Amino acid sequence: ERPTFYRQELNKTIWEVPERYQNLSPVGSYGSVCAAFDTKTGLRVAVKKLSRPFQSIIHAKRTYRELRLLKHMKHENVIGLLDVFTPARSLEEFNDVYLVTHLMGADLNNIVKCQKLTDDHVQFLIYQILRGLKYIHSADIIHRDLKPSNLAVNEDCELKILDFATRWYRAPEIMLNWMHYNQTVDIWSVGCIMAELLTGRTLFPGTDHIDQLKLILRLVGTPGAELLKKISSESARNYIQSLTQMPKMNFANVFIGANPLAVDLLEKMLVLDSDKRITAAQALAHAYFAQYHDPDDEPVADPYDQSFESRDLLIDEWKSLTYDEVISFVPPPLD
Ligand SMILES: Nc1ccc2c(NC3CC3)nc(-c3ccccc3)nc2c1
Ligand SMILES: O=C(Nc1ccccc1)c1cccnc1
Repeated sequence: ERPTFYRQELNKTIWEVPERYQNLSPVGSYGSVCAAFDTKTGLRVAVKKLSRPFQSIIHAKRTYRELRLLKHMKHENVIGLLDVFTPARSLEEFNDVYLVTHLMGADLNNIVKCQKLTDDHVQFLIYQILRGLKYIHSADIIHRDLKPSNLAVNEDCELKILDFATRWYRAPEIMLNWMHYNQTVDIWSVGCIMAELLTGRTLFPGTDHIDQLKLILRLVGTPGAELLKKISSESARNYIQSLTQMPKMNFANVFIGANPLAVDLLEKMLVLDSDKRITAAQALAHAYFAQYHDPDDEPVADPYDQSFESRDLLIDEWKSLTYDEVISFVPPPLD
């Protein structure tokens, strides 16, 4: 039996949500999100209505992707799905997708864009990012877009990773347009984020992709022989070979007065060579997180089937696949 939907118009768009969700109140804008009271759980929630979810092949697949990813995430430091619904009674009329998650208090952009943080605070927030990242990465998922505005924190300092300049946090292999980057592109982002929390300033505020690399190389130094031998694009190789050789900065001179353990972790995160960059699992056991690290409570994820990413299908097939996933959704445990 379907719940009772009620209809209302919120600013620019119509919303049709079960009666269970009350006091919809826009929080901003892929789609738009409202804060709501959820009568069944007693919780404040975020309800996102996807805009034009099935309007092109790209939208339809993206819609499918978002639903698949959210349904999979079950970890304290990663956003999870409370609910997913459509007002449609059948596939034929299936046109709208709404997703429901915990309402989070603020993003990390806010916490930093107002005050500097304590070292104890950065410890706990970086710890939590790494713990969520271990989990995400263990599923062979790469976030790819980690930045302060994608990290939600509530008043208790509890942190969750979500997906809602990017270039400022982006690993240099991606800047250089490498096709074969790994999971540690996210570690690079975590490094830029941590640096920003410790100093109150964007570590690498590039105006564009070239400026961005210039700023990066200025701290980390131009690639040595060992890394240059791994660069398969000639114009890329010859770009970095054509710049003036920059030496590696000592990070203790750069992050002066910061906890030396934090400086050390940063040294291990902000490595040009992605093969030598610390992983999330490794970083968790770094001395800097001594007061939080518990090797028996840093879980990995169930295997995640992303074989769909390589499929080329019709809009109606992505739509049908999305509908299946709506239908089979099992709400998480209440306790
Ligand atoms: N094992 C690795 C480690 C780092 C790499 C990297 N990093 C860029 C210097 C920052 N870039 C590239 C690459 C190859 C072809 C075209 C564009 C980029 N490959 C890398 C392979
Ligand atoms: O974007 C948010 N939640 C959300 C994320 C993905 C799907 C549905 C909802 C959000 C917004 C503001 C506070 N907390 C979560």
